[PDB]
Amino acid sequence: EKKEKQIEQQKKIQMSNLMNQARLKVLRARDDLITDLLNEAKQRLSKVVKDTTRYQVLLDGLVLQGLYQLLEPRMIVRCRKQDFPLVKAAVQKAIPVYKVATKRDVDVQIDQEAYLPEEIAGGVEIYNGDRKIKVSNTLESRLDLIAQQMMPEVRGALFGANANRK
Amino acid sequence: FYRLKKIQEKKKILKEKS
Amino acid sequence: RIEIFPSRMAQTIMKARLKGAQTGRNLLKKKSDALTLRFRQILKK
Amino acid sequence: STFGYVHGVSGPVVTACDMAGAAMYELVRVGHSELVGEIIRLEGDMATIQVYEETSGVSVGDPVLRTGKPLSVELGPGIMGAIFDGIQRPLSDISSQTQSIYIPRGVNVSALSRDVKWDFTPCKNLRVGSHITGGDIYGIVNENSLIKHKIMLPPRNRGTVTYIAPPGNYDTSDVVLELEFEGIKEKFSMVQVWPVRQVRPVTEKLPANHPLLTGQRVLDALFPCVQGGTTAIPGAFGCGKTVISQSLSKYSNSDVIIYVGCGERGNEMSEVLRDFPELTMEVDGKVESIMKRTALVANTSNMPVAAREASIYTGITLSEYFRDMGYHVSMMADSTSRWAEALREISGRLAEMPADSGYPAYLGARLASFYERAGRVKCLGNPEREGSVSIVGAVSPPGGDFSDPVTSATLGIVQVFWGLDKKLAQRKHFPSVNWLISYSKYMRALDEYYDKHFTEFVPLRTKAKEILQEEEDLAEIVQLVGKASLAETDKITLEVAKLIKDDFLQQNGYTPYDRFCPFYKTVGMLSNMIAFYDMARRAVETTWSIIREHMGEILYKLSSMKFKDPVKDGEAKIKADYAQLLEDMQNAF
Amino acid sequence: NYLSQPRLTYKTVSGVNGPLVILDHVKFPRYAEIVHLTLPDGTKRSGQVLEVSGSKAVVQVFEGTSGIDAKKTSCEFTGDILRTPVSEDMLGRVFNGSGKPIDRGPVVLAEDFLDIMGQPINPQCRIYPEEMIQTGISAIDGMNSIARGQKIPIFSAAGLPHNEIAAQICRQAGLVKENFAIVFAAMGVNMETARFFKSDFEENGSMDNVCLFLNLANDPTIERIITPRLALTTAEFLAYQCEKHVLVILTDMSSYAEALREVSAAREEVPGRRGFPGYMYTDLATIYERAGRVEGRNGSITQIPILTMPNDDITHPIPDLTGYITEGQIYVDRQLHNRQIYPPINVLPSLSRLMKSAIGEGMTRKDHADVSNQLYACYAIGKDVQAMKAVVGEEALTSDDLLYLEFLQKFERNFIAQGPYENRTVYETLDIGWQLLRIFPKEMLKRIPQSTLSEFYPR
Amino acid sequence: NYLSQPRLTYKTVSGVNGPLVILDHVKFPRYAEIVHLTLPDGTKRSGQVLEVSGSKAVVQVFEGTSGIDAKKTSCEFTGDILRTPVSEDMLGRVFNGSGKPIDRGPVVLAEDFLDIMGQPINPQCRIYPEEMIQTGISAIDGMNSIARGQKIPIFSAAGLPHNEIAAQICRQAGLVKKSENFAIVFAAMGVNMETARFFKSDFEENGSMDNVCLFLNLANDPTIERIITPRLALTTAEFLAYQCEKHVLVILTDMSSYAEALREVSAAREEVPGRRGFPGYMYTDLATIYERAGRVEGRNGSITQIPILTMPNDDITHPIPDLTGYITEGQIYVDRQLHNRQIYPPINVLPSLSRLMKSAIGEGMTRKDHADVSNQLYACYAIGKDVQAMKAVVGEEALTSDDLLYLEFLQKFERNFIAQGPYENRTVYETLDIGWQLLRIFPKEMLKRIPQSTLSEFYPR
Repeated sequence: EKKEKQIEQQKKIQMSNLMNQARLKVLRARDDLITDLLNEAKQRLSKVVKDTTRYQVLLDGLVLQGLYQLLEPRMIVRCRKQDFPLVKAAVQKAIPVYKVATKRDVDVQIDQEAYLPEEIAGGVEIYNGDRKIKVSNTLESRLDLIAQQMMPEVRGALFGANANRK
Repeated sequence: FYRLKKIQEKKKILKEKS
Repeated sequence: RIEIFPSRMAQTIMKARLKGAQTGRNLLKKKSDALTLRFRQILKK
Repeated sequence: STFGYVHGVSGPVVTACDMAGAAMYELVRVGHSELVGEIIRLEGDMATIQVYEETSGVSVGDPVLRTGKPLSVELGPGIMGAIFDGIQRPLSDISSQTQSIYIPRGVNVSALSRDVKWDFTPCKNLRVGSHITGGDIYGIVNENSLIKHKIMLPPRNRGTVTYIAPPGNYDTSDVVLELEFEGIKEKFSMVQVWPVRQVRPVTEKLPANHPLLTGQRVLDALFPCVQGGTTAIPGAFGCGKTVISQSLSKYSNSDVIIYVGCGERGNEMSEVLRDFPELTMEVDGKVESIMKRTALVANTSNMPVAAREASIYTGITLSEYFRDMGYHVSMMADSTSRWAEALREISGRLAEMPADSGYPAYLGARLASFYERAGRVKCLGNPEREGSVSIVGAVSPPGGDFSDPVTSATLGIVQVFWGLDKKLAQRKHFPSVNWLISYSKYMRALDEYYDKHFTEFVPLRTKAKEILQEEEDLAEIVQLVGKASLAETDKITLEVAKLIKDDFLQQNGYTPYDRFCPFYKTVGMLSNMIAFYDMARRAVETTWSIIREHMGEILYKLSSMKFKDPVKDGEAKIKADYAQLLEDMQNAF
Repeated sequence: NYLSQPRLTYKTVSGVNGPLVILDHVKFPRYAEIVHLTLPDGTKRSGQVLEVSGSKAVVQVFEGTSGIDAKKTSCEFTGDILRTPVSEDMLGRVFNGSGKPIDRGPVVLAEDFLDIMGQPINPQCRIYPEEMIQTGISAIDGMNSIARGQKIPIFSAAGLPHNEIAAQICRQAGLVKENFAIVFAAMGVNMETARFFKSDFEENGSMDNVCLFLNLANDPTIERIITPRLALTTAEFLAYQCEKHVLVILTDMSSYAEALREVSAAREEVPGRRGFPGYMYTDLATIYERAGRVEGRNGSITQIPILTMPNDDITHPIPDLTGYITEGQIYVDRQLHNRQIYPPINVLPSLSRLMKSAIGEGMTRKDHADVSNQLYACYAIGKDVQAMKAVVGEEALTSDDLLYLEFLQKFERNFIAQGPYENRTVYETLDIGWQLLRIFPKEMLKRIPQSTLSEFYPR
Repeated sequence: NYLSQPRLTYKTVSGVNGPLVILDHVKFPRYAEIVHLTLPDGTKRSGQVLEVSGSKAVVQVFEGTSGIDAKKTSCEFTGDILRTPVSEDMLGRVFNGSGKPIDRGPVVLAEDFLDIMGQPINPQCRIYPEEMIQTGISAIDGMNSIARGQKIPIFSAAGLPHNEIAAQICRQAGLVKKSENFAIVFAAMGVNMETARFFKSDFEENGSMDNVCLFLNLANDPTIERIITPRLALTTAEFLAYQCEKHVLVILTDMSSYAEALREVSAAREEVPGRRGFPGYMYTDLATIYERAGRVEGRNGSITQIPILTMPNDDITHPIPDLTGYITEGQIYVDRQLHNRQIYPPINVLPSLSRLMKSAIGEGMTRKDHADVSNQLYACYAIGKDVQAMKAVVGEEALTSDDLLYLEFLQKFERNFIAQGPYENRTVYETLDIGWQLLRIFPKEMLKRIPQSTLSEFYPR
């Protein structure tokens, strides 16, 4: 009763450890199906950055979205090196719409000393005057926010919906 | 202890403004 | 079962009540040993 | 910035200004004498610092030199045989440097001296260009004949080797390893600095199975402790406290022994600091001192109270550093009641709310976060070693009552409680370990190892405990009724219980042959005392008077089994085999 | 529907004392907001905003303020409250105290994001628990029977086998004659306590439905606050939104309130008894009253929270306040543990308030409501008689009270003492209970009327 | 290391509340500086700086704040900390709390100036106490003997003669004849007028004044001076011991009256009181003055302490006899039971204990039978106390002949061994001879604590 009951327990631990590794393998397999979906989304946002007319009309509001959320007298725009003439039209277009909605008046500049790194796909990072408050509105920071709120929707629309709800 | 520490916390409030 | 209200003075009162009860054992246990020792030696007689 | 100014001192607390990039719980150096402090509140540009020493003569404008580190220990060679205080200042080195009998309170003397040279050897297949991760054994330093101080990588960093040192003698300031990472090659010496409040990272925790052989017979048989376990003992004035502490250092299976004297006394601390360097260790060869594998945290009540709070965390970090080398560390903290008085002083300093009998709200959390740092556990690194940390923490409750916010918080965390009794020390029952209130939660773990190694042992413990509990219940009625009205099956239990209390439980620590009995003797004497008890059951149920007078030589054989000298090792098992069959003869008569 | 504005990042801390960080120049701060602290060395810490005043916001980090700088740390304001990712595949795994996987596993794929504080159930649409759970223990099933949807704690102490009877009622939980999804919160436990529960659930093969949340003693104390909150919002998801019967085990609930005292004493809030906060009753009831069953759903949630009373005191603020919220308690005692009874359950301070609706003709049988009151009354008198024979003598008692001595040695050894793996049915328990009432005469059983004495006492 | 810069004089007081005077526009103030207050009528007062915050310096005046103006007073900042003028010539001089002479004498010439707070001793260099200090009281020397470097309080109450036995063990203390460099520092703290006059009329007028350093502190002179008084007394007792290499016995009375001075300056700093009104740092503050004892490695002097304190309402649970129990090494009890029985000194030896009395006594130290005659006198007094109640409740005739012998032992133990009179200096050999006279009334084979190797010589006489 020591030789039999121990091997019956150890087999039943062994069987239960088998279902644990089987469940964790198919759950980790569901990670890479979402991970490459976020990876190929990172590639397909770079193709939006390549063409100019869709990217700049994205970049007009995306600079203004950081502008309306910060609401400071002095603000500092910090951009990619390649997109620097493109953001200069985007900042200058976003000035007389800030004065329409709000009634302060901004004093933007664009930092030439420090830029975003080259591996960054696109977007912009807008600071305040004192370097203290920062709004990170890049394409890597905008993809991450939407991917968090849509994990309910990119699971049910992309795998099977659960049969037990409410 | 709670009453005496609360008095000392209020005594720093009036001292800071004045 | 509790008796009275805690005041910082009742604690000295309850320690005085405990002191008489602690010495109410040994002063009365040794009586119960003095009686039993004669009770055991009378039985041998 | 690099310095701050003082801007006001109001006691132990210094509200230092011009401190903009300082962190919380960071150590600074206040004043011209460089008094060590700790940043505890940070109100914008100003930080308030509680200073560990006596603020006296501190000006408004004195430089507050920030270190950028929290309260941490220096880990490296030069630590065995050394004596530190709670914040790790070497008390043996600080009396030779200054030639004074005091602690000068402005002394930033390093814990490991940078003048002694140590013979470093590389890891021999740790080639240049090899990838290395945190916790890998990087080298070996022969600190003593016993301790091979294995130099390791810190668990924070990682990289590829660009330079390794050739085998030779180096200081603790010499650069021994350079590692390339993505940005910048980092270089560092043989000594690593690790914070005391942060638990050392490790690969995975393991259940504890191997028992601690303390050497005492009541400790190794009835209430056993495992290496990787937590033990607590009462810390009263005299029961057996220094005896159990020195037997744990002398005759245990443990590779290093640390002792944390934590805010103890004036003259009880000097008793430890004079007796521990003159103890002796029995290695396979010739007798060596115990100080080759010992490191002391000596901390008296005169010392800073924020050093007595940190003395527990200093010790357990030294315990975890020698755990990571693969050794089996055993830690003795004496006492944890004087450490909890230091928590009540720090919380009473900052006007914290008293939760339970003065003691702060986090008393049970700091005790839980200390006993959980002990355990048998597989260390980080590729060479794949295994280590352990055992903790024996003394408890000094008021009046010997075990209802206290420190005592009840301790007994709910520890698993072994060797109950040492004052009245058993009055009758010279040595050791004084009481058996009614003592317990051990480490029986099942032990139960695995005892069927691979001793087998016939467990049932032996269960019935031997059944004798001792039935003896105390019977002894109440001996004075009320008498021994003449007692049954025949019960009175044979009483004599063998007295035989256990004199042969098994009583053990003289000065009688040479009894200093370190190993294990079979412990399974040996109990296999003959209970087989005699089991054979007496059927021999009574087949006269108790005729067996007591006729076994007086056979009972003398049982009462003299404790004199099997250490020149009798295999012969002692043969005498254990032959003394049993002499009982087998007289059963039929 | 979705927050799509980019989150702001502030490097504007102004004060840090204790666990509280004071951020300045925040623009429209929000109460109960979750934040993310980036240390100057790069480790990330989370935090809840506990007070906002104009532009200032007082946060408390969960992992402690050890090392938080003034110039270099950067706090990022997540624009919503603390919501956990809950899913159906959030089951069969082991998680830490905060939110993260432990067994080398992925993060959950988040079928929806539920607020961990939840929201209270309307009492108009909350149906009363009626069906009885047979736990296999005679002290539970016989005298203090629990219902499906009942909150009932195990009142224990340090050293008593409360974890052993916790795993026993998990293996043997069944309906009185489709399994229970067990969600397990381990809070402030030892490593050997967490290894005991891990190796027990991995032994009986129930680990395909166990939701074990472990939070050891080395893990920080502020994360013990959100530990039952995350363990009950998945049980709320599985029972009210996935139609499944859930059994929630909370341990240790003393480690919850001792961690609750540390945060309250650091915020300088008003204390109640023994330093515990005045809102301790409310905080204990926001994790206890999230139990029961609702009318439109076929799933339910029952709570068995284990707590160890300090110094064996039932008048301590831990078991007193949990006794005022829950529906009766189970009192595992110490004096019955010394006599080697495996459930050391003193039935006299034990209670089950929902036991009356769970016993009867349709539920178990006719004599359940009557033998439980009589076994209670004979144990109550015989224990007061036990305090009389210890002070006067074993021989000079009333002749009826010697049967009370013979009842108590048969009650504590045959009725409640059953072994770690024996699972008696409720009909087995009443049959053993009538055997102990057989040693009493028919007319001393006062609490039983004469009608059902005829059907059961002659046997 | 001379400081040579002149002293600044500030006329800039800004606030006065309680003992505290708040100054403004101070140029780099140190924390524990001594300042000199010059009043508008010309009277001079001293004071420490209590707290400094940038430009503000909050000083507390020693002698009180009454009459301190806001416009006309002038504070005189001395740049240094309070230092003790120490010498060997402070032996036979009566000083008051702060520093000043009291017996119409001169200022001490002071071959060194030492800080009153001191620096903590090295635990590695502190050696274990071995030899005995002779006090001349059989209740102390015979039963609860003290070592050379032991700290041991005397636990008393109000009205009991703990000041009369404080002056006794200062008047007849010595190291043991053993057939040598002995001093005594006496700190009298919070005493009355009559207790202060009793101390000077004793020592002085008894001839002991060749080695006494007696420090008075009455109830009139300020309560801040009660804090600097044992720091003063132990600074001079660290210069005589292991800087002049002599054995110094320090007597601190009343150590209960120290803590109300510690409680008073604590609330002056607006600090929240801890348990029972006493501050939380009291265990540290009692440690700074109790742990200035012991003997060191390379020096022949030593220092031992007898801190005499009164427990309030005879309660040991009070923090004054409790926090000194965690840190000192055994207690001596003055009870009201023996005091009302007219027994002097009223010391009961059942609850009293000396934790380092095993080390003190011995063969080379007093003589060989000391370990066994004290063990036997403690045993027969404990048994004799039990049979003393059976005479009351059972009967004088029912008790046996041996229990009658314990009755006759206890009547002579409390009247010949313990009771000794305030002027009888029994040496440690005269103490054991009285103890053997009270053991000779017992026959053999009852003295079970004494082995036969020593019982064979000392019993037949």
